[PDB]
Amino acid sequence: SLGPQVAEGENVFGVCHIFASFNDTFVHVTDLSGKETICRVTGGMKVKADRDESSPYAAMLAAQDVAQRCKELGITALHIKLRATGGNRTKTPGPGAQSALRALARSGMKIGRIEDVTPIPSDSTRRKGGRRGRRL
RNA sequence: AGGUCUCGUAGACCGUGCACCAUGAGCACGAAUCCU
Repeated sequence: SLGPQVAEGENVFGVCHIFASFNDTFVHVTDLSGKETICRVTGGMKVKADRDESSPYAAMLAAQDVAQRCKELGITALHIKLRATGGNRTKTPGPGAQSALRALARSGMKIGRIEDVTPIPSDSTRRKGGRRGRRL
């Protein structure tokens, strides 16, 4: 797992798909094409209590672990690909995206272009729930 | 030739629902104008 390239002149790029719902966050790193992956730790991996799996703490620890693994293998520059749960459920990102991005930037890498790739439907099927909604 | 262009720095709109939560015996109440 070594590479005889230059390090001072330029940097090696990858992309990171940050998928964040209201109950779990994902920090997934692939190559530029996206077929081949590098590392993934989810927000339920760090905390052992499944209540706050979408906490900023678990997203911060997962982003720090992903950045440590990427520095171990040799990825320095990274393109952010932000995604919520999408569909017809909601479009607001979950409560770990900003914390994971700040932890990933503070770890000592380089950030390129931030992109929102949440699936926006053009009038898809019926949303889950009744006509009166979830009354609680 | 001068080597920090000028006048003060709300520069908080981080976010979302929120465990279980029922009932109450009736007797005890009367409606008003003017001075020697």
